[PDB]
Order: sequence, then structure tokens, then C-alpha cells
Amino acid sequence: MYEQLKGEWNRKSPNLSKCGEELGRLKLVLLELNFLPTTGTKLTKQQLILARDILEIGAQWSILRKDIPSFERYMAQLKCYYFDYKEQLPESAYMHQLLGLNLLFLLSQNRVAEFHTELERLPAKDIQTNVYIKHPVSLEQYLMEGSYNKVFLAKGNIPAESYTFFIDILLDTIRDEIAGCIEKAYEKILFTEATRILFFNTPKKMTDYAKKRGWVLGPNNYYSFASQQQKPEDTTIPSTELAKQVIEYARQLEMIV
Amino acid sequence: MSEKKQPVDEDNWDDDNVEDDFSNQLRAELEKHGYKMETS
Amino acid sequence: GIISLLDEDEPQLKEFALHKLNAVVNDFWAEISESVDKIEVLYEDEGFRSRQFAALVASKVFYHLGAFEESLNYALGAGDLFNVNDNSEYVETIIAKCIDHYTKQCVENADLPEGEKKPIDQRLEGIVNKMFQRCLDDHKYKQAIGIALETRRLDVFEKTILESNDVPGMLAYSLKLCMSLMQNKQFRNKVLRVLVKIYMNLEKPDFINVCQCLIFLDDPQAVSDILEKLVKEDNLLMAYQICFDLYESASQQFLSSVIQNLRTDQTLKMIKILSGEMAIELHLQF
Amino acid sequence: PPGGGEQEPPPPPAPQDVEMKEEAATGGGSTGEADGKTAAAAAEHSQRELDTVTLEDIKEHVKQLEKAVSGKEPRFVLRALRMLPSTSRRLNHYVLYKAVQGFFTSNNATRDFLLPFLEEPMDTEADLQFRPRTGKAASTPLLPEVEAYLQLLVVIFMMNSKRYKEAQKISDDLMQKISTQNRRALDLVAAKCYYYHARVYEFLDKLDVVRSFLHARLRTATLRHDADGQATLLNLLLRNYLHYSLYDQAEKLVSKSVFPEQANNNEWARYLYYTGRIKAIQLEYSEARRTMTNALRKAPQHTAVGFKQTVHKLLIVVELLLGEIPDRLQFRQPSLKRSLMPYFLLTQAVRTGNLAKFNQVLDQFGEKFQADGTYTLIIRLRHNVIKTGVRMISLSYSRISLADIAQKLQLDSPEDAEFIVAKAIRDGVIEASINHEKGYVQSKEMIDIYSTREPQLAFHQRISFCLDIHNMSVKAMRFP
Amino acid sequence: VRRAAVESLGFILFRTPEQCPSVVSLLSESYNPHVRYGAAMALGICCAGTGNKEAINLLEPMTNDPVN
Amino acid sequence: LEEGKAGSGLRQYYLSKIEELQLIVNDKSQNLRRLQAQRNELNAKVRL
Amino acid sequence: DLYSRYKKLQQELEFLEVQEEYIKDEQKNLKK
Repeated sequence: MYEQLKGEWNRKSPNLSKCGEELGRLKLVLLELNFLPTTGTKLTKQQLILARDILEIGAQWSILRKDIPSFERYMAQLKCYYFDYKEQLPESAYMHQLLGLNLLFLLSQNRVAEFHTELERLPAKDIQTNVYIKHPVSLEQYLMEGSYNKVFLAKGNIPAESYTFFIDILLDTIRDEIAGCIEKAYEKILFTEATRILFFNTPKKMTDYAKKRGWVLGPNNYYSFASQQQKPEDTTIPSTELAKQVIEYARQLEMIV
Repeated sequence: MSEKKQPVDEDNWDDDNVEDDFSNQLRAELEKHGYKMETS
Repeated sequence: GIISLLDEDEPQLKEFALHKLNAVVNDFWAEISESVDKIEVLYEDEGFRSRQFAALVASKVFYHLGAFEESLNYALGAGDLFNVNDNSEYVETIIAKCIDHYTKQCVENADLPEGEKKPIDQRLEGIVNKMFQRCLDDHKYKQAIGIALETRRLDVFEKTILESNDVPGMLAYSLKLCMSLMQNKQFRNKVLRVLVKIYMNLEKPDFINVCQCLIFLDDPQAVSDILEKLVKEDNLLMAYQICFDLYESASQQFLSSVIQNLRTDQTLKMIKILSGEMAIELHLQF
Repeated sequence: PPGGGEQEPPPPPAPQDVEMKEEAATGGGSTGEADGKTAAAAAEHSQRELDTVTLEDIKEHVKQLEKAVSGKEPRFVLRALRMLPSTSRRLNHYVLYKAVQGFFTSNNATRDFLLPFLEEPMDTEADLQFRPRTGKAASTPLLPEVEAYLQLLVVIFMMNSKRYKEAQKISDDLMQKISTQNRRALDLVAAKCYYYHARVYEFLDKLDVVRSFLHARLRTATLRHDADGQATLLNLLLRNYLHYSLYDQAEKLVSKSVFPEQANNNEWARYLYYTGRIKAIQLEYSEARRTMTNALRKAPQHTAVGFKQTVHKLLIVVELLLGEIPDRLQFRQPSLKRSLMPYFLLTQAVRTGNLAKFNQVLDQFGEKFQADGTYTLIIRLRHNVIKTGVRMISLSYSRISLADIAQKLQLDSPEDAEFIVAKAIRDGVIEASINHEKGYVQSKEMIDIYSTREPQLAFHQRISFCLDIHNMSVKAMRFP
Repeated sequence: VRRAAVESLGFILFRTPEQCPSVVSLLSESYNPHVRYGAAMALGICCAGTGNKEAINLLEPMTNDPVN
Repeated sequence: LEEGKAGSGLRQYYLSKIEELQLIVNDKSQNLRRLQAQRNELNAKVRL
Repeated sequence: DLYSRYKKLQQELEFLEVQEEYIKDEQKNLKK
């Protein structure tokens, strides 16, 4: 009961037992009564103040340990607490970077249709202030037109916390797509084109895409084969179904009088 | 029939067909269109 | 957002997650439409604490999708937690299809009496006598007797006529039903002979009963018994009238069969009028 | 009083005559088709509904003193019509009170005694079999009850008198409407109440309680069967969730109730407006702009109404999200003069390669964008600012070098111009291909099998549509 | 055999005589006289002794037929 | 409510059921007399 | 009351389907 609101928050959290205490803290609050009606009564909103705060620090410890199904689990319940119908609910100072964690995660796993419909609930914070939210929507604008390099040159500027566990996934799902463009019929280049297009004068990334992808270095020459299919055709294939369609023509001329 | 979504709503007589195609590209049509010939 | 609570693997979070399921199932319809496999999961455990409730809220969400048999099959797995709730527009619509599925089942089962029938749930008659409990509260038993004719089950037809005492004439009205809109003749005699069982449990015999039943059931010993009863309590008024009605209505070889059961006064009186000679010459006289 | 008081005798008596015979002929003819020919869709139900939208809202707003509409409340305060003598005696009450109100002044309700003059209409031996008469002649005084527009303490009288009607509406749904099926009237009754009940819950707290009711209301509709019931209640349920600026659209994506299947040319046109906006916000631009086109060309039959100018408002944006734009201001109005100037000058800057003007007129006309509810153009149309030219070039040229498209798109760099062309072909903007061997960007092939293989895949729909016209003609032919 | 079809209508429908003028309304207006003949007897045996005036309305062109 | 609880329980089952049974009988009669007059045209052709 | 109304609407519905089937045959027959 009232279990360590700032117990191991500030300095370090190498805990696994306080994770079970946080697990018991979930068994405390969500077994008190409920959170569903929320009519009035600031006194029964007082545990709703703490239920937000324990899921915020639960989302803090989730990205501290990189659990992917858990991070969407805590954030959905946090978003359900900003889905409160009677929101008196004073502004927790962690909200803008917490949504920025959600805005960056849901950008990273290719929910781009879910990205822009998420942006409806933000009235004017995108323009006036709020660089926690302004940075991923400036990031998505950089993905719009043609500008790959402005993403990677704004890599060395995050005003928030480190964001590294998302942007490692976010750039990896960029790299394989450009790799997916170069694994087409674009036959052969050298390492300096993999330096220009992909990035990175020599790390072991050339070892990374030698084993993941193909790209064997020959006599100072890479190799990527033809991914073009044969396109088997007959073009008299619909001869059955076109013979079907004309049957229900006369079937709908006769027989229904 | 009100549908509850209403509430707001040669001078230029056939202008927009001309204007969507050509806007303001030196319309005297002589100073460059007829005057390429100093280059050759 | 409470599907996130369904992801975690402890039981005391499940029962507060499913308590919030049916609370907002009427307003958050299609959110559960993707978590269907999670519930039909949670359902298949035999160690889960509220698996019959999972059949309720699955029946709620297939009711939104229009999958009516899926709500039906999970109402079968719902246990008593479904039918303990009775005042809703939800509950009356999927017991409507349950009666509809059951009454077309027994018409199919009436075609094959020799085994090979279907295994049948028993809450579908637990709502029949519950509807009879409503009819106990109603005084109007004309509605529970309607399904009782349709369900092809006759002991509940006997239980509803050996009910709390309100007329024998209601049963007579039901008997009309057997003259107007009764279609089959195979179980018609069974309905028509279970009426004369309670008539012999009743204190007064009628006219239109044996004028309908026993000429459609050709039992000559049965009218020879019940008229011997009418002789026995010294009632030669209505025994005299039913012989003239039997001589007008019934056919040859049945009057010959019953007059054998006569000898098996007032006896010679009913010799002469079941031969029916005197009715002819007075009709000849007019 | 010598000026206007002498012009007080002309306004009552002909609206005391011909506006009175409106519902007298409507209430008589609706009863005539409710009794015999119980399929009563083809009557003056439709034209009175077109009148109750148009005519009787502007025929009267106030109760029209010297007893034209002021008399309607003491006229219909005494309505039994119960048995044949109770009909014929009320037919005498249709004679006597209309003679008194045509002559003298009857019981004038002073705008707040209208609800006790809605009690004895519901009271005084009123019937359940005359459920069109109760449903229509209670909802039709609610429009003078709402369009008085004073909006003070009548708003709760709005709230009471609708739930008076809706308690009768739900009880009619529970008490088994034999062969009339008032749902054909009760759909737009459920609309006209909930247009202003949505206003009331904009003047007070939120209208999710309406949606919890309307979910149960959509449940009892079409589980019975649909007779315009699923069509009306769905656009009502969709509008609040679109009106709320919360997330609210993936709720509509999973809304699998997409079959109203007929809408009498009026619900379907606005239904395609709402779902066209929905498919536009999840960035599917191709299917959105063609069903927005279908919504604009389906029901425009008005006189400068505004929502036609609103479906024309959103249609030009998604076409600027795919490049093409037609003539827009060729149907200019006294009110379209306000709303042509931002959007015509918007696509003026889009077609040219100017972005400083594009950012200037965003700053100039952003507050007009606030009134239209279209902030999101600045974040998603700056994509097509660079993509309009590459759509224009690849349609003009046939086999272009990437070294020349850099100056033509004035990008001043051939190395990233590969990636803009790569993104457009990734998005399917142009179907062309790239030769990454010496710098060629060639277009598609010639006109294909279009003359041979395609056209039957257009012909199959036109067979099926036209014989269904022949089928819907023949089936609905002979009423006598 | 076509007559004994349309003659057997009154044997199966005499209990409810109201349906019989509705169903033999166009059976009396075929092209062969044999169907029209058994149509006429079907009015005679479905409705036994009623003052119907609907079947009598049907029988008035039936007694004014070209065929004897 | 002796009758009121049961008018929604054991009568609302019947009267909601006979509603659509009333609609189709209403529907086919419009369909039948249409078929009647279409047959009366073709018989008027062949007999003439 | 209500059970007799439900049986008669069952009967009349299956009745005029049969007389609908008769006119389907005759209009098909008069074409030949």
C-alpha cells in the first residue's frame, strides 16, 4: 500500500524483485475497486492520480529493459487514462515525452496509417511548443518528400531522453527497405556505393549485409542477382469464368418472370 | 432539403482553362518567343 | 484497452478484466471482434475459474457480428449463468432461435424414432417451465401451451393441463385447435387420447369430445365404458343424446363393433337407438 | 396598430385554412394506407417529410398569433378518436374548435404552457392504434419548440418533450407495430430530434450518452429488419465520433455495418462524404477521391446550399494530394466568394514551384483553415509540393536522364533525385522504371491490350446494372 | 386426368370455402374447356350451400361459354 | 404486473414473429396480381 | 388468440406461394 512512488526511480533500477513489487502494485490498484465509471469524487480520483503515475514509471522501467509487448501494454492503459470521460485530472509533467515514446514506437513498426490518425487528438501542441512531440512529426515530415539524410543528420540531436531503443529499430527498418530496393535487378556496385547509399565507411556493417543479404565482394566488385520472375501467362485463363458470366446473363433474362 | 452540414455557403468569363495551363509567361510572345533569333 | 489485461497470466486479473467486458460490450462492439480467439482460448481451459462467463461475453460479441449459431453454441456452454438473467432484449432473441432450432430438431426426430437422434441440452426446457412459472404469475396459460403443441412433447402438455385449477373449458378450447389447424394425424391421436385421460379425471363428460375423438380414434370399448358410467350414475339425458349424435356422425362397422361391446331396460333402450331404427322413421315421418 | 395592426388580419386565415388542411390530408391519407395496403411507403409520407424539412419550418416559427398555429395546441388538446362514437364526436370537435379558432381567440399558450398542452394530447383517451397520429403530431410541434431559438429553459423542455416522444417511440417498438411500421417515419423523427439534441449536448456536456442509446437503438433496428433504419442511425452515430477531435477513426475502420443498401438518393450521398473523409485521414487517397467524387455528383439538387460546397471543399485537397485540379470557381455564389479565395490561391502556389508563397498563405489563411477543420494539409501536402512536378515530368517525357531532372525540379542534385523518383514509384505515383546503369529514367510501354482484354471487365457491371433496372422496374410495376 | 386434378380442389378445400374463389379465379380462364369444366365443378363442391355471390359472379361467364 | 411482465415475455415472442409473416403475405399479393395481369395479356394474344 | 393467428399466417403464406407457382407455369406455357 503506497509502495515506493520514487523508490529506485532517480538513481538506478537494477531491480527484478521491485519488478515483482510493481507486479504486486498492479495487483493492488486494479483490485481496489475499478476505474470504469469515473463520475466525480476527487477522493476516488486520488488513486487515479497514482494509477497514472505507477504506469508512467512502469513505462519508464519497460523501456529501461526493452520489452516490446509490455511497452504497448502500459502505454495503452496510460492512453486509456487520457481516455477518461470526466478528466479533471491535473497535468502530469511526464505526458508529452510519454506520448513521444508512443509516437516514436508506432512510427518505428510501420504503423504509418495509425500514425496520422493518432495526431488528431493533439489540438495545437505540435506547432506552439512541445519538442518531445515536435521531433517525431518533424521526423515523419523528413520521411515524406525525399530527405533520407536529414533524418540521419538529426540523429545526433534528441532533446528528450535517449530514444535509442526505438530509433535503432526505426533506422533498421529504413536500411532493409533501401536494401529491398537494391536487392532488385540493380546488378553490381562497389563498397563505395554501399558507403554512399547505405552508409558507413568500413565497420562490420559490410559483414552484416554479407551474411544477412548477399553482396559478395569479388574482384573489387559486388554481386546482386536478378530478382525478376518469368511471368507465366496464357491470357485465355478466364475461358471458364467468362463462360460462367454469360450463363447468368440469360439466366437473369429468362427464369425470373 | 437541409442536410445540417450547410452553414457557411470577358471579365473572368472563361479564364480558368487559360489560367490553369498558362499563367504569366511573358504573354506579349515576342521578346523571347519571337526573339530567339539573336542567338543564331 | 483492457485486452492488455487479458494478456497477463494470473486469474485475479482475469475476473476483473471480464467484469469490465460485459459492462461495456454494448458500446465498444468491434474492439472485441479481434480478441475473439483470446476468449475462445480462455474458454478451452478446464482450470480457468470463469470459463462459463467467457461463453457469455463471446455470445455477446457474436451477437454483434451476426454469427447467431456461435452465440447459440456458447449459450450452450454458458451454464446457468445465462438463464439466471431473464429481463433483457438480448436474452429473448437468442432463446428465440434456440426454440426455433429445437422445434425443427424434434420434427426431424419425429421422423426417426428408431434411435439415431441427437444429444439435446436441457436448459431449453428449463426455460419452458420458467415460462410456465411466468404463466403461473400470468394466469394466462394459452401461451405456454402453444410451444407445448409445437415442441412435440406431451408430458409437459399433461403437466400444463394438470396445472393450478382454472377451467376444464380451456382444455376444451385447446381441443378445438385439434379440429381446425391440426395438420398431421400421426401424433394427433396421441394428443386426442391424452385429452380423454384427463376427461376421465374430470367430473363431467362432454359431447364434442367423443364426437371428435373416438370417431377419429375408433375405440368402441371406450364409449361403451363411459356410457356405462352414464348409466351408472343414472344419467339417461346425455347418454340418450350422444347415441343420436353417434348414429348421425359415425360410419358402418363401428356401430357394429360398439354394439358387440354393449352386451359384453336402459340396455334395451340403447340397443334400439344405436341400431337407430326409430330415428329413421321419424325422419321419414317429417 | 394602424400600420401593422391592420395588417394583422391577413396572416392567420389562409394558413388557418390551407396549412390546416396539410396535416388533415396527411393524417387522413397516412391512416388510409396504414389500414389497407399496409405497404405504405408510397404516400405523402415522403412529401410531408420534405415539407417538414422545408415548408412547416418556415411556414411558421412562432405560433402565429390571432390563432393560426397558436390555435393548434388547444385544437389538438382534446383527441380521443377511440371508438366509432369517440371518432365521430371528435370529428365534431374537428368542426367546432376550428370554427372557434377561425373566429375568436382560444387558449393561447405563452410559449411555456406548450408542455401542459402536450399532456392532454398524450392524455384525454389517446390511442395506441393511431401511432402515426401520435408520432407525427407530437414531433411536428417540437420544431416550433426548438426553432423559437430563445434557448433558455425551453432547452430542458426540448429535453423533456423529446424523451416524451421517445418513450412513446420505444414503447411502440416494444408494443408490436401491426402492419404500419412507423420506422419509415420514426427514422427522420429520430434524426430531427437528435440534430438539436446534439446541439443541446453541445450547449451542455458531451453526447456519448446519446451514442450509448443509439448503439442500443441501432441494435433493435435491422435485427427486426431494415426499412431506412440502419441507414439513418449510422450517419447519426458516425457524426459525433467524427465531430470529436479525439482518435475516433479506427473505431470507424472496424465499424462493419457498411450495408444500408438503399437510401432514397439522400442518405447515401452524405454517407459517402463521411467515409470519404475517413479513408482520406488514413492516407488512402485513390479510393477516397473517387467516392468523394461519387458523393458530389449524386445529390447536388439544391440552390447554393453549402454542404455541396463542403464536399467540393475536401475533394480539391486530396486531388492536390495527387496532383490534378479542375476549374473550381465556375459556379460562384454570394457566399462562395468567401471560400474560393484561399483554395484557388492554394493550388495556384502548388502548381508553381514556389514554397515561400505556400508558407505565406498558410500564415495568411490559416484561420480560415481553422474554421474548415483542415489543419493537416501543411504536414501532408508539402510531400506533393515536390511530387507534383515529378508526376508532371514523367507524364510529359518518355525516357529522361536523371541528370536533367535535377535542374527541371530545381533540386540541384542528381544523387537524391534518384530517391524522390524511387519514392514516387514506391507509392505508385508513376508506373515508370529506372535504368541504374547509365542514368536513364524511362516511362512505361505503349498503349497495351486495352483494346482487347480490358473492356469486358467494364461491360460486366453495365449488363448487371441495367438489367437490375429492368428487374426493379418490373417488380414494382402493378399496384392495382 | 387434367379434369380430375381440377375437380379434386373442392374435396380438399371445402372446409374453408373462402380460398376457393381466389384459386379457381383463373382456372376458369384457361384455353381448353376441360380445365374450365372441372373448374366449374370445383366451385360446385367446395362451396356447398353458401350464398357466396363471388362464385356466382364467376359462374356467370361460365354459363355463357362458346363450348357447350 | 400479471400481464405486463408476460406481454413482453410470452406474447412479444409471438407478435414480433407474426410481423414479418404479415409482411411477406402483404408482399406476395402485390407480386401475385402482377403475375395475374401478365398472364391475362398473353392469353388475350393467343386466344385472339 | 395469438397462436391461432400465427398458424393461419403460416398457412396463407404457403398457400399463395403455390398459386404463385401456377402463374409461373402458365405464363411459361403461353409463350410456347
